[PDB]
Amino acid sequence: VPLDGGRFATSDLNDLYRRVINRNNRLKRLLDLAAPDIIVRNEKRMLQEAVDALLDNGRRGRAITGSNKRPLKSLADMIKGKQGRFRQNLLGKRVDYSGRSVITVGPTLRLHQCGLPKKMALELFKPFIFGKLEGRGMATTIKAAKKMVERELPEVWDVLAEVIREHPVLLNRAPTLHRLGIQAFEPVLIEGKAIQLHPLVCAAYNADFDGDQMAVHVPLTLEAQLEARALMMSTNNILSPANGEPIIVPSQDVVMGLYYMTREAINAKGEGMAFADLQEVDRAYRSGQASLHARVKVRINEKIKGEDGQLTANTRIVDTTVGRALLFQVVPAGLPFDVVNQSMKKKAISKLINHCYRVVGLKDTVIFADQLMYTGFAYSTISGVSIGVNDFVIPDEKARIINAATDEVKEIESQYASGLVTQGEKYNKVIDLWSKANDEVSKAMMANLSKEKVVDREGKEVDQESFNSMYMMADSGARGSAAQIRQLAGMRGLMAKPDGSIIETPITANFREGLNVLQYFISTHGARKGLADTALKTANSGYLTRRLVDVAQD
Amino acid sequence: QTRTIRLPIHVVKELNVYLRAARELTHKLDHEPSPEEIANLLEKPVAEVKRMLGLNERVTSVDVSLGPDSDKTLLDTLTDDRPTD
Amino acid sequence: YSYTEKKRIRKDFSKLPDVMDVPYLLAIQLDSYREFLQAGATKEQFRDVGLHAAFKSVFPIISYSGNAALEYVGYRLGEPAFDVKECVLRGVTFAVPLRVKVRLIIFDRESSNKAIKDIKEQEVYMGEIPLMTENGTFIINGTERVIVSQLHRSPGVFFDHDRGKTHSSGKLLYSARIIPYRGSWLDFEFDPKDCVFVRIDRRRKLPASVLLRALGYSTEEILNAFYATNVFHIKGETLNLELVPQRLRGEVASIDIKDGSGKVIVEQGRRITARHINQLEKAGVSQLEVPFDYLIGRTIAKAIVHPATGEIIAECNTELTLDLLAKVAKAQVVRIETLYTNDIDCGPFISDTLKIDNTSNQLEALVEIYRMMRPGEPPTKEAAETLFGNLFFSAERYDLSAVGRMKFNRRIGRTEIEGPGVLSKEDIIDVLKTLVDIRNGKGIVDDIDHLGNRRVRCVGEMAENQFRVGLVRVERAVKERLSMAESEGLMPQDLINAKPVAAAIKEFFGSSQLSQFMDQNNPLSEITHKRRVSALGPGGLTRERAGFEVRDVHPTHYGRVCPIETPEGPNIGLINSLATYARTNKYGFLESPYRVVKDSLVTDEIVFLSAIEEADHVIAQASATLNEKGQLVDELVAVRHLNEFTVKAPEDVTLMDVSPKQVVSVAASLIPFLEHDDANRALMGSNMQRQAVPTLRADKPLVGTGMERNVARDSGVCVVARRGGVIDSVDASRVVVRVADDEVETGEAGVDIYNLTKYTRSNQNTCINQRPLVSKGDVVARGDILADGPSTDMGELALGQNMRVAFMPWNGFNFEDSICLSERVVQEDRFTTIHIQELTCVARDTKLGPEEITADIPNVGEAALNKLDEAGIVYVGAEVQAGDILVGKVTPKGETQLTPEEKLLRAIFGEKASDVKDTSLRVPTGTKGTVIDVQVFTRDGVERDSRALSIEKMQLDQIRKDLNEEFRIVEGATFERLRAALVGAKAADDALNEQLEKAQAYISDRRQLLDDKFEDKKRKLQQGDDLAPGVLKIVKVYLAIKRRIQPGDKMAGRHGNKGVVSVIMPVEDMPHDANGTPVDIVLNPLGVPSRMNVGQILETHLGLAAKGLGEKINRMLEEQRKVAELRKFLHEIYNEIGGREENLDELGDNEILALAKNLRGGVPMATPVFDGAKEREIKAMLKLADLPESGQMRLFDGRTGNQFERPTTVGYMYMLKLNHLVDDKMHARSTGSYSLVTQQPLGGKAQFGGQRFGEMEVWALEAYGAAYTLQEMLTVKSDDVNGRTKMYKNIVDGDHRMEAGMPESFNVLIKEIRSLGIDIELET
Amino acid sequence: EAKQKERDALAKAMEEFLSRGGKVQEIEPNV
Ligand SMILES: [Mg+2]
Repeated sequence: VPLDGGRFATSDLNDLYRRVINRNNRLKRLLDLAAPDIIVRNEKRMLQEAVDALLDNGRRGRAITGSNKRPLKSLADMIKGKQGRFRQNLLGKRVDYSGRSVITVGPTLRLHQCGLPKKMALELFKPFIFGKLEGRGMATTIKAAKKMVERELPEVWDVLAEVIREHPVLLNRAPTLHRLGIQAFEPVLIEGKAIQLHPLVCAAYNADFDGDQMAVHVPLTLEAQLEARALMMSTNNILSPANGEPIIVPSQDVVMGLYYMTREAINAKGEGMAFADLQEVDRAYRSGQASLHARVKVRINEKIKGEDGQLTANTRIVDTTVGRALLFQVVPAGLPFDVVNQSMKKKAISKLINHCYRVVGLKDTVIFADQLMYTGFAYSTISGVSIGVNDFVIPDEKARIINAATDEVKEIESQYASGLVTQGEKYNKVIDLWSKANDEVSKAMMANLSKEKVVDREGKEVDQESFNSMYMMADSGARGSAAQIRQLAGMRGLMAKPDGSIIETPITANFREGLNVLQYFISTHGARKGLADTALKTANSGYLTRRLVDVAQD
Repeated sequence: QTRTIRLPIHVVKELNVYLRAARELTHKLDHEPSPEEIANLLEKPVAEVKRMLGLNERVTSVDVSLGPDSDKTLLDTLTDDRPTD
Repeated sequence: YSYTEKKRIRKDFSKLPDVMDVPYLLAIQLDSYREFLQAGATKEQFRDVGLHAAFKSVFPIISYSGNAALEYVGYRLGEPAFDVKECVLRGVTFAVPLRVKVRLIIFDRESSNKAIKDIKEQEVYMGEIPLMTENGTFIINGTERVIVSQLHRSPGVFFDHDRGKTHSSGKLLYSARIIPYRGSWLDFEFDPKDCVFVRIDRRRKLPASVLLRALGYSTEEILNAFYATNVFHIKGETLNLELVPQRLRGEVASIDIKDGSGKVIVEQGRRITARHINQLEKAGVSQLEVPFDYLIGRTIAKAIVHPATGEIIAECNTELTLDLLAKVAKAQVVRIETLYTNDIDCGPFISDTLKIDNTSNQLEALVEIYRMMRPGEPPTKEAAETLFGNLFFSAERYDLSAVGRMKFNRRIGRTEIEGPGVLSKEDIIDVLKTLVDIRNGKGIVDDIDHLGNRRVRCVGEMAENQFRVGLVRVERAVKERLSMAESEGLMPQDLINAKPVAAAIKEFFGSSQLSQFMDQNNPLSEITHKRRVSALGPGGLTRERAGFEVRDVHPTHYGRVCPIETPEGPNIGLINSLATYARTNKYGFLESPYRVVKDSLVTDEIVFLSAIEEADHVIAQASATLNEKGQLVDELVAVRHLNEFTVKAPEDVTLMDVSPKQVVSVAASLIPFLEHDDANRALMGSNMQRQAVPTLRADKPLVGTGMERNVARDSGVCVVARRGGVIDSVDASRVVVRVADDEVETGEAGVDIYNLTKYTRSNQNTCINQRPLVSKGDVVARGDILADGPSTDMGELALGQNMRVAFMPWNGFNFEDSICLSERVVQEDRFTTIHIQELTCVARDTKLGPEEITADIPNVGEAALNKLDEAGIVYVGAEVQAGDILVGKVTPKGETQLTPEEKLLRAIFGEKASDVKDTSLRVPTGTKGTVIDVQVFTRDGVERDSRALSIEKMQLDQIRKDLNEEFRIVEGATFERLRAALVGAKAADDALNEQLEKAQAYISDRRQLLDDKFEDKKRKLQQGDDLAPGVLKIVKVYLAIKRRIQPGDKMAGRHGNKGVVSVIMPVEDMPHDANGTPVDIVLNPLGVPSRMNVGQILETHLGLAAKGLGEKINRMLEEQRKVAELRKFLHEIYNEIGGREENLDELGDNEILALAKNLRGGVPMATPVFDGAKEREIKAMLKLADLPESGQMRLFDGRTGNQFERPTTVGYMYMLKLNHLVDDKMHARSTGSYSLVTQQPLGGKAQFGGQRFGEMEVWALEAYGAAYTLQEMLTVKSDDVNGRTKMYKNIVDGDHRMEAGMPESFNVLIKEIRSLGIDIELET
Repeated sequence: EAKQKERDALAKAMEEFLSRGGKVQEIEPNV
């Protein structure tokens, strides 16, 4: 193929074929003149090396081309050099009808549908518009229909939405480590330049909103549209393939609004009254005369599905909170009221969806998962939970443990100056003192953070669960665990060195009181070693899943 | 047999004296060999030296990739001239 | 006090005063180039360490069988032709002439001073020096490129262990490979079988017996030197063993020793305990009785030869048997050599490798060492000696530095300070005896990961070795040509050759890994890029060879590099940023200054400590309380002596830190409240702050650090005043200032022309401009700021714009990290940046016809040529859309061979058959803007159009109108001084006549400097720039696109909280407080308990108090208050809780209102890195600004209208805008072009790019029950010829037939297999 | 060290020709 400026481009495989013909013709000419046997062996040895360099190269021949130093890739070297001794089908293949863009969370979308920009839908469904304009009668030929989609007329958007109504498109992230990485969704024409994704489905993709890109795919054959709706739909893969736990679980933002809704309080506004049904609880709450969580008593008409094909009706007068009665409206008529009487934590709600899908079905579970997310985001905005400097309650007895441990370590150093204790004994007798002192700090913090509430109701003093913003984001399991709260309230502990040994000097200060200069340099050892193993974890785990699928492929 | 395109004998001898004249003029002027500079020294028109010096294309390989990392060769960067879409 | 300080004053919260200011940040790049270029002209004999030292090693030459020599006095550096602003406009590289002087010395090689001729003449311009600017960068072909510092290992010997799982051994000696400053390295690795096998960098393993024989020593003496520490003699009772108490310690004694004049030592069958070692040392005996049956397991050391029989009765490495002792007893052997080696000793390993390949003589090692040097070549006694002796004596490229000799001798122990450069026979036996000592357990391995084993290079040292290679080759051709030809007929101009010098220095600056592109997307990114120490490069370790030994921080990096400033991704830990106070030493090691402290008083002088000089003294921390007396008042202080952080006493301290900000880098010190954030978010906060984009309006950060002024001042982007004086006239294009009478010369006192740069294109397609911030008639001192650059506000670094930020989950829009913006951030045009994208067109020359820029285009209309001119260039300022014609470029062609179907349409509509194809330049889809300027380029001997005449006319009118206006300023400045001679008051006499003629001559002389420059500038416009062969004319345009913020962009702060904006909610939906101020950004409070970044809440609380104080002054200023009411309230802010502030210095009514009008939108605070404000100093600010104490106020809902039943944390938080917009990542395609061999979609059509469907997505589709889906994305959608065309017709018809087809990835594999002689067929 | 010492001895040798009588040839500027 020529290039710019009249310069050609010859492949290296053609050079090997031309070298053989230059020597094969000389063999026929030399053998037609009664040449001596000494000169015939010189030509036959050159023909052997020419054919040897044509099949493979780099082993013993290593032919060097002109104006360069790299060896020429032969035919057998082309198969080895094809994506590293692999085939073109087993490697990455460029496909059509695709596109990548930045993802964006959308709380106004259903579980089976997603978002799609208007400019992307015109390029992906381009062959589908030409078929609809000719069948309708607006476009006569296919050439006139091309100028209608590029002119952005007012009649091309009405015909475009006709093929987007029922057309499951595929979505996938860059790293695919499980089957839930490729799910089919129903695209909805939205305005913008981003893919509007569902908040609940983000747990399966394991992707956060920080600049991630997800590619799209449009199936053309109707045979592929049926197997993408019945198998690849987001409503079908509601259970993880690993275990029986569902993969569509309310995330940290949804579980925060549901935990505050189902809570117990000692004294509240509107406590002690009764209601006729669930319709009276919603009216009394939105009127501003009843609190969100108050000890009341209501009578509900619950239905139990213990008998197959029969739905009995029973009336029970239970005494629960105000918010717990509002959450039962979302729960269908196949589950009792005891499943919503708890605090509705993260692990306590993952077993409710697994139980709802097992005793009701799939059609009523997808609608229940969407209404649970709608009532989780609406009640999370009403309660303006915020983290501040007063939420990090530092225990007043924390300074007593540090000052006591500072006097015990000085006694060990005063003994080591004489020599009655060896170096190996004093090292283990001081590294366990700080480990034992870390438990007393965490025990004194959890006892103060949980009881950080003082209320009164016709009495002097009454204790209950604390309503702190930090405790709600840790007990509910939304984000973080109990091991991360110890770094903010209490001391961090003994930051071990990446060499294999633990550093004796601990970090007494926390994140609120501020770290020192030498105390912050020690924290850079464990933080830099954690990032070095994270980038290497994608190569070792990716290599483990690459050998198991090759033996378990048949 | 050196070049990939066989050139006739009556035209390849004209390029032998052009390369030797450009070799002496390279170190004599202490600069890059210009296409119009050799035309004035050898008493030749500018249109004749442009085609003769431009005949040597010096074609390079295609499978050899450029850069420090060999992620893709030149085979995956070329396109056709006819209608392929 | 500076003039810019009086305008805006930041309140500092530093509790301790700084005894040393921040030095120049770019001092590592400027000081490294002044030694290589040597632009300073002195009157004395300067040393000029650098290129001048390497140039002195060229003239002295030695020629075999001849006499030739040269003498070089020095070099001369010329002035550059193109300026700093013209070299970036046109295509040229900023260079400078380098003329040297070489004197040829011809001799007769007769060892006499007779018939010697010398000619002195200046040589040709040997290459061109880059001559970089004062900003630390050099322009190469119109682009700014910088060179990062290289980090390589120090020259010396290093011993390691390399404890890996592949060796399957707990103790295994690693390779004791030495690394010289230049040349090859010797890889000497100890074999796991107690053997030594040396190797080369590109050769196989060689035995130790072959390497020891090449040095000149015998194999028997070398094997007996490290072994045979005991001798045996036949005296007394036919045997006498040397009694050593160390050998018998812990070993059983099966031989009775009855010697000792009746004093027995041990008995037969008794174990030697701690009691038997006391009876042997108290007597001091050395001989004992040993039976002949005990020597059956011992072996000999060397070949025992007797002088009686003349033959070797016992060869080396043989056991002493019974029959062998009978021959040695009758031969009268004097001394028996037995290598006393046991399990308790170290054990000699030279005997196990001495029998390798039968290398018992020096002749066998010569023929074996030549096989690895030359492959397949014939072995010769002369060629093998030259190759073996090239690394020992004939060191051609085995030179070592002066510090490498003392470093290698310090590990093995040597009294000599400096020795020979190359390795000698005595200097090579120490590394062999030091490896066996570390193998037994005596001593420890070397420290390679510490700072004492690594050396930081520079730009001057990297360019010196690249210039010496290009110069050592040019002298080889001049030496051989001078002896072949005559000396009288030859000239030094024709003998020298500047081609290998200019070629080796130009291709090095463009094909090197260290000479990467300089990013100008942020002024902070410009400083942190030059202040980088890279490890990989020309000679360093790659990302795989490094492993994990260098990806970990070490305590030796305290105050030298940054542990929290490292880019995460494919290469983490390899490259690292330099510290703030880090200063390079003379040898190149990183040295950080400390404060020496004594037990009497703290000293004021500052000393610089090296890396290896820190293990002797103890260094304390700057966070120590003082009793205002100069002593350590604290009872304990955290110090470090053996590179370990621990506690020590304040009585033996010797060193102390200067400032706590000497550990972090420049990109990490600007983060407020860094002590409250985790190191994981501090590593990510320095990367997002570096990728900021300058917005349209520069908003100062209310919560700063104080180092923001030191980043924008030392940079070469702001207009810094060189001299002081009064500003004459302020204009948007340029600014002029006067020169004071104190710091002025005799003639031409007031001369200061500062040309402000306009909107030009940077290296990241971002806009850059300078706006004047001074007024006419202002007193400007030396070192002030006259104009601010991109993302700078009044000399302060202002990357992003701050706004009201609330922390609450708002309807799930802030799900994980998303941002919920408001409509007030888009209507006010806050995050709307300006991008400058350029487009260049070329004019190729083909044999079918030359390409020219014409006006007529085939198959176009009037609307396409409406915005075009009569020459083919788009007008300046014409609004172009996606798909318009910018430059008219036509390409002639022949032999079209049109089809009869197309010929029928050419006659109906009356379209003429144009034989020239239209290949004009067009803008891509989605890129629309306004052309700011058009730059054209022409060649010599080519005709120009009417468009190029208007460009040279505007350049000639601008260079003439400005030079005529600047001459009027100097003309008026000379008459005002001459008019000051009115002491006589005529309205002595000889003095005023000379001054009048001198003032008239100065005006006439100044005109000659402009006339010669105007004619020189006119020549630059009439000449054609040098371009690549094959381009007739290059016309490039510049578009200006304003990319406003839209849902999809990436926004983040300074604490490492990335976020993609979701939607733009209206003003009525944003939560508002009781006053009615709707918030703009609604973050997510769930990131605080998960990610340990508390600085987000501390900055939000200070941001609310900073705006509360600024709003109080705005209300007080508009209330028509007096002067005593404003200065009293300002004094209650700067001096309320702490900080160093000075008052009672501003003016009464001028400077007070000038400072109140600048703080009416918020009082900026300065919170240091580790010396920041405590919780009391922050809570006390909320009480003064009439704000809640806890900082959490309940807000009203915007949509429902009710009140939230929980306090919400509000305030102002600084936010940034990253260059990850959706306009450069969103793309889609259905059909396009394909390749030739493999029918796969690719780019080139300027439409979009297809994504790769890797194997990871193949296993996912197979996990489901998908069969036709995966078969479609492999055969129909790609790799097909007939399947794709037939499928496209099925979509238009309406029925999906789904033809089978055949993949093209398998049809190519069949043709490649059948061509290899192996058959393949389809049986079906 | 060794290279600078070689020209230093030649510089002292060339200076000896100035005393015994000798003038180094001077050439005008090049092209
Ligand atoms: Mg992500």
